[PDB]
Amino acid sequence: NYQPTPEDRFTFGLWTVGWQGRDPFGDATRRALDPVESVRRLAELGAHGVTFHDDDLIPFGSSDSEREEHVKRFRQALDDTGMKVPMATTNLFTHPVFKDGGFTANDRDVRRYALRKTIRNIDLAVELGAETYVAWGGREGAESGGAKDVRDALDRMKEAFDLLGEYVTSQGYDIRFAIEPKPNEPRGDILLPTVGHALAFIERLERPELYGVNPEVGHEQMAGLNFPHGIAQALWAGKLFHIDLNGQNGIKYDQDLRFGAGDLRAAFWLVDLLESAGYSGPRHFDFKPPRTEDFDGVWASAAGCMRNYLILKERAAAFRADPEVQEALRASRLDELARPTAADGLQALLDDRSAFEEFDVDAAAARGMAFERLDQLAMDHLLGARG
Amino acid sequence: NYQPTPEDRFTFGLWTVGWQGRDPFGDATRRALDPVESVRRLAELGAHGVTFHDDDLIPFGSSDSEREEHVKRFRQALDDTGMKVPMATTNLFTHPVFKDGGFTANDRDVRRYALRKTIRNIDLAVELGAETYVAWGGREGAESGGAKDVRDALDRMKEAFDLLGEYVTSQGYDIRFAIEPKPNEPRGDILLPTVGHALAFIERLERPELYGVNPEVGHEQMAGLNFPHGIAQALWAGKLFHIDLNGQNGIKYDQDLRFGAGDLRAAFWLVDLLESAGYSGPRHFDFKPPRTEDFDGVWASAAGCMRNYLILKERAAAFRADPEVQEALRASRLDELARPTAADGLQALLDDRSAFEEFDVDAAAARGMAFERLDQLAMDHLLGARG
Amino acid sequence: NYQPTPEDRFTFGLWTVGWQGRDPFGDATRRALDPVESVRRLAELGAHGVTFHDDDLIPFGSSDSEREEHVKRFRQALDDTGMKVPMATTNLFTHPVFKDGGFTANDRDVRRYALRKTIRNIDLAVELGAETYVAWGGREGAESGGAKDVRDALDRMKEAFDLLGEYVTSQGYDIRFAIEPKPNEPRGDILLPTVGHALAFIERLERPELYGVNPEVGHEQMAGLNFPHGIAQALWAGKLFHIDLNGQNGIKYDQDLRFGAGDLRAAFWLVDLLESAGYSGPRHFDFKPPRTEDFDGVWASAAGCMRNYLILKERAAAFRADPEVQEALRASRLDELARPTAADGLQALLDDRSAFEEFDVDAAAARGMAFERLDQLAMDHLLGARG
Amino acid sequence: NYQPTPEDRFTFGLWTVGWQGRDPFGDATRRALDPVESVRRLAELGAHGVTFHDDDLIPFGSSDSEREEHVKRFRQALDDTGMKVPMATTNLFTHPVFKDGGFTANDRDVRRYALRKTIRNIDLAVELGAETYVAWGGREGAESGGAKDVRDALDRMKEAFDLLGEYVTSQGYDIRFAIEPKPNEPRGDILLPTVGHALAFIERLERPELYGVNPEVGHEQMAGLNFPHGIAQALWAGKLFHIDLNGQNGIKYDQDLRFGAGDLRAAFWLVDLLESAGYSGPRHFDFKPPRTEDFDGVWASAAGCMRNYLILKERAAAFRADPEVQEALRASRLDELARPTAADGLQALLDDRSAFEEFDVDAAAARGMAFERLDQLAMDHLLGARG
Ligand SMILES: OC[C@H]1O[C@H](O)[C@H](O)[C@@H](O)[C@@H]1O
Ligand SMILES: OC[C@H]1O[C@H](O)[C@H](O)[C@@H](O)[C@@H]1O
Ligand SMILES: OC[C@H]1O[C@H](O)[C@H](O)[C@@H](O)[C@@H]1O
Ligand SMILES: OC[C@H]1O[C@H](O)[C@H](O)[C@@H](O)[C@@H]1O
Ligand SMILES: [Co+2]
Ligand SMILES: [Co+2]
Ligand SMILES: [Co+2]
Ligand SMILES: [Co+2]
Ligand SMILES: [Mg+2]
Ligand SMILES: [Mg+2]
Ligand SMILES: [Mg+2]
Ligand SMILES: [Mg+2]
Repeated sequence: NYQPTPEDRFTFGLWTVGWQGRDPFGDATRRALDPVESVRRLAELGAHGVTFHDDDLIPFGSSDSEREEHVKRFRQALDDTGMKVPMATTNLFTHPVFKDGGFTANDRDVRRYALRKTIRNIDLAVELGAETYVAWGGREGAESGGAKDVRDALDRMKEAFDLLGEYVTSQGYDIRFAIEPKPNEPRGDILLPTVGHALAFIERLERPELYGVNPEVGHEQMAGLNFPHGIAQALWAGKLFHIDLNGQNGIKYDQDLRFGAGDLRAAFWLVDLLESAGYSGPRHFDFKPPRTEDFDGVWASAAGCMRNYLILKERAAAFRADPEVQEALRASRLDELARPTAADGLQALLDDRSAFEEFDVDAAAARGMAFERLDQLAMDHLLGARG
Repeated sequence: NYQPTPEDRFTFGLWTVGWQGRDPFGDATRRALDPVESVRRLAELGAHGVTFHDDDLIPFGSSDSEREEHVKRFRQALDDTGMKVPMATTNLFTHPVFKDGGFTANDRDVRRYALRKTIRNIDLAVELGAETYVAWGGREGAESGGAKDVRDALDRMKEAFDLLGEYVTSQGYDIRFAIEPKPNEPRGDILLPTVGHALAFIERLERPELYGVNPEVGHEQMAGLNFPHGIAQALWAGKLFHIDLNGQNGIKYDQDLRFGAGDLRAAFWLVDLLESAGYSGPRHFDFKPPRTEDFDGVWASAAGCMRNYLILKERAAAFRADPEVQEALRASRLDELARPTAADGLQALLDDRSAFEEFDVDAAAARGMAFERLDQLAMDHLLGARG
Repeated sequence: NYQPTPEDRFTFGLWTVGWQGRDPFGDATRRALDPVESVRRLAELGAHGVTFHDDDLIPFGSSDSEREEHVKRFRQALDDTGMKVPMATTNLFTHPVFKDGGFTANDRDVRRYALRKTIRNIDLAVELGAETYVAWGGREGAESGGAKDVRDALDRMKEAFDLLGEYVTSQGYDIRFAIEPKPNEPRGDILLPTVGHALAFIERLERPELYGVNPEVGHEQMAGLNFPHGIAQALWAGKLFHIDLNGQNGIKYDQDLRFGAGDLRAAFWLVDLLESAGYSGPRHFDFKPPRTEDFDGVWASAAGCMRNYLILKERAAAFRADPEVQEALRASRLDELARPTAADGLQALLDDRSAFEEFDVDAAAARGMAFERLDQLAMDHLLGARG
Repeated sequence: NYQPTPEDRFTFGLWTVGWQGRDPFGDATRRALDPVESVRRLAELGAHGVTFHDDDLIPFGSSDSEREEHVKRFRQALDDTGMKVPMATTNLFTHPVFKDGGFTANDRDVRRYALRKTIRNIDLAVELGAETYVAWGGREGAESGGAKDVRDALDRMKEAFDLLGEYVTSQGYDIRFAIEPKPNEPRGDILLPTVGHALAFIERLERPELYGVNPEVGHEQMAGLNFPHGIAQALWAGKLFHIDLNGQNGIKYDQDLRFGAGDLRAAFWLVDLLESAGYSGPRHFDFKPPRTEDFDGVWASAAGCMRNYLILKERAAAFRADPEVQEALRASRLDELARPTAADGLQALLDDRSAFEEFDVDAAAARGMAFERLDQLAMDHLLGARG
């Protein structure tokens, strides 16, 4: 079973299945993919849609004429398949001009160029139906302490995003921005390194309602953080506009393994959260088929992304629907966590002797939380061993 | 040289020099310190003031009578020395009743107790002259995914902090709150794990102006993050109310080494930022003398904290005052980072052909940033090798 | 199903289920367990045997008289249940005298004491039937660079282990030593931090055949290493004398979660290796029930250790027995890895033009490894989704 | 001051200063360097010598004719400058044929090719005067558990190194091998991931005297290990044949910063060890000038490598020569660490009541180690603040 269909909202970046396998120590192991072929092959696997950087679709430095022919070909393929383009983004990291950043490059003329390059692709993104425009500032940062005044850099970053929002607002576009955090690589430290830092920064923008986050499983895991917890906080703030799904084995370089690889239990708790919170955005895969693979392995790895999501969804639904799990949740007082601590108010709390003067601290301390039995039920459900 | 004086604003927690050296695998190696003796010994070392958890000063479970005698003794010592109490905090982590948290414990009655325990110590803190009240939620979190609904937990955490602000507001107290993040330990994952997550959460509180952060060097380093960058972001947001200074060697358990130990270059860039941003709060040391040490080693380690700050301050001031460093900063275009990207406005940017159509991307890409020469000047200044 | 029986060779340390839950920031949450009660409760869960530190069984500082009464009581419990004692070890880390180490303490008289304390417990271990004597040097190490001359420390460590082997040899005991590595905690860096370092060091001992390793899942994971790979290397060397099973979420403090928690796919590949290599030693659990739990949660967590091993064993056996997996292994050329590279010899290799001069490097480079399809079969088997 | 001269034995890889700055997310920012120009520019900076991969010097796929012209040009440059070639190595990682490894590729014909490619460059290395031949198995490893049988892979790795030693032995070459460990990148996990694992593996080779290690500062730091401790263990074993010097900020991708950047105190303790142990091999820099830099920044970064070594050497010599530091070392009993624990023998130890029965454990436990005062003296010396 576990066959994906378009209703599952699975999307892929052109740059994922199209990764040629060049890494810091090795040349490409696969030939380039025509974006048209990717659209058609992904349609046939059950995907909902594709996403793109400007430079994935239009080779850098293309004339106005060549650009229009690349776009018309791609549009033809989308029209033939019904495939959607829910998200687009800008490549502000590959070309050598961006070696010190785009929006926060020390050189002012690079920052202006970065903004104009971005603005041009927003126009295309909106024409193609994108609802979210992602910004990953992979070159915004430093290898050394004196190279970047971080307060000035944040001024410039706020300036850039404020201008993008003025632009979308002035055009009447119905598109929103999502900032994708990453703690490091390819810069020694990248600005806004986690979901938390990006959420804080959004609250200083002129129009914070236009901006949310695009968290990536493996990126938060490169800081050793709990990805489901961070997604919970982004949901709680109302800012989970988009999400990048993949796998990562711990704190090391950015692996971009297929979703479900890496930390499998984190993947389980992630799917449980997304589904029980009713997240309705794309399930987007930002992953790289390992460079050991040929083109058959590329499509196997892509199918595996969707397969693992669908299996985990099933196990998480079975977990929450199990009356034994519901009983375990009550034994662990998850339901008391949802009750307000003091809806009776501050004065009532202060005058309540049962909350302090007469509180039996030893009796309360003695109560087991019963968390291990609950977690073993979760393990049994994940492994399909409830029998 | 490098003798500290009270004007340097160095402060210490009672629980730092007073750490008896019990760790997860070993019993105490030092006898307990009388808080009065700590105040006097710290005064003689040059400290500005001390800080405390409620339970450092008043043994847990003390009667109203015993509590008043502990406080009067301590007040006597402060009055005799002129030592200040700029910050206080609550112990919501040692007693077994807090094993699932304080403000976000699943059990409602523990959460109510946690709030009443906190409120009582705010009253004492304000009476003693504290300007900042720190909250470190070291038990707020989980070892397993099903144990904590993180959205409900954030509701309860917001509820608790909103009530604390209502309380200080209703009493007319002039005291502000600072949330201290930590990514893990003693819980498997702790809620609000970084400076970023804490900053974001503050923006959802009813009265965000009452709350800032208390970042700790070693805690952000337990997520492998760049501590100066995070402090820069907290300054940029106006939320650096307090700071914990210490050392940490990488991603492992929380070491709480004396300041300057651990990542020495990060300490250098930290001091350079605090001094050039004009941070005027306490330089507070949250550190543990290693349990190898006797009481002479405790006071040597404490003196070393202040000594290393003063040496680094001197090297950072010499760095910024060096005309060769100023020249290097200009060669790296740090001054162009402070110029607005587009103060001419969005329409002018769109109509500027030099920012895109006629932008010579190859010429710009060819410009070296000269960052290594600048960083070697910083190294030479840190090592006192400018000769 | 998945009921453990004594034939499964599951063992537990007295100090695991008996952990009272004192951590660096909190007091005990559970009362102490009588070792007799642990033996009986573990027998009833299906365990094969127990292990112990000297100080778990005999309170430190006991008289010759009290010691004999503690041991006779324990022996009575083993005799009543048929429970075995396959392994024992020394506590050279809790008492303050060991704060700078046991075998590599700077003070010579502590090192002599450490050896005499160890030798006394070897006698007891052998009397009780232990086949392996584990050494975990948790205090051997340093927080600072100048505190320990590491070459001299390794001399002292070799000296200590050489003396232990002379002792067992002179007594004619049939017991072997296993060194348990850990990279850090409670010391800033611990000597012999990984399986690799311990294996190398053994080769410099006078009688290397008496010494192997006791690797712990979570310890190698605290260095971000691949635990199955390290176990493979220890097997390849013939030195896997014992093993500690538990779980760990990444690079942070030592969590000692129940086995199967933490990195679940690593647990799967671990069980697959142990079973396909025919490891016949104890499956020993060195874990801590979280301090959130009461005594019912202690025994639930312990049962969960054995349960997860048995489930993973089943999934790994099904994986290897699947003809589709066998086909996938051949497509990935795992069988060609077992063929010698050049059993024809060096001169034949040098004269073979097909290995260099006429080797079609492009054809070989083009071959996909088909690793993702193989790994998705492994995922399907782990999740019980082969249907 | 701190001017390097050839007597300082500083060496550089052609691939360091010649790094064009292509990273996983960006194209080259610098033009290629002619190896002849590197030799001459490095001679003028004070370098002792250069090192090379085969493919740095001879473009891959060169004819016998083109190869001889590349080598003669390079030889001319060495002869003109007196520059030495103390070490050489093989590129078994860039070409797509090595995507699953060289010596441990699943495909047998790739392994044979890998050996023939290596053997050809040993001949050249010896002709040019190299004393050490380094092997870095950067593609030996896996992204997934089923892809590599690690025991079979270690068989193949031992087979390959045994054949290389037979070859050098049969030719009568006076050259030795050094294995360079790395824990991960570009493979998900690399075989022999640390200095420890490499040392253990050497002891299973047919002729272990021909093999040692080439540890790299940043590589051991990618596992969060203490690099000086690991070097101490390699010295203690007699296996430090070569060393790679650079910098790394923690557990993340391999940064290859200039030496002295990254963990500065670790660099200090490293230089103190190398100099006090009398290491007499090359001080080799395996580093990458950041891709932000132009060619002036390349040579500034290279000079900085040597500069920082010379400054740290001076500070470490001043540290050890300080009578106050000698006094501190005695107070911390570093001199008692060098005394044998029991040169009186096992029977004398067993019969010594002062080592156990009459050992005053409380008196010994009470002794402070005085480590913090010693470490603050080390800090003062590193920072040039002894005044
Ligand atoms: O933002 C779009 C994408 O850009 C790059 O490919 C990044 O590596 C990826 O993290 C991000 O999702
Ligand atoms: O908040 C006050 C202090 O509480 C605890 O001692 C924490 O370990 C420390 O991180 C914090 O600063
Ligand atoms: O060696 C016996 C045991 O000693 C301690 O309890 C260690 O924490 C554990 O790692 C080890 O297995
Ligand atoms: O072995 C020679 C060198 O090969 C590669 O360039 C590696 O990245 C470097 O780590 C190693 O020293
Ligand atoms: Co990624
Ligand atoms: Co801390
Ligand atoms: Co452990
Ligand atoms: Co490197
Ligand atoms: Mg992404
Ligand atoms: Mg703190
Ligand atoms: Mg263990
Ligand atoms: Mg190297």
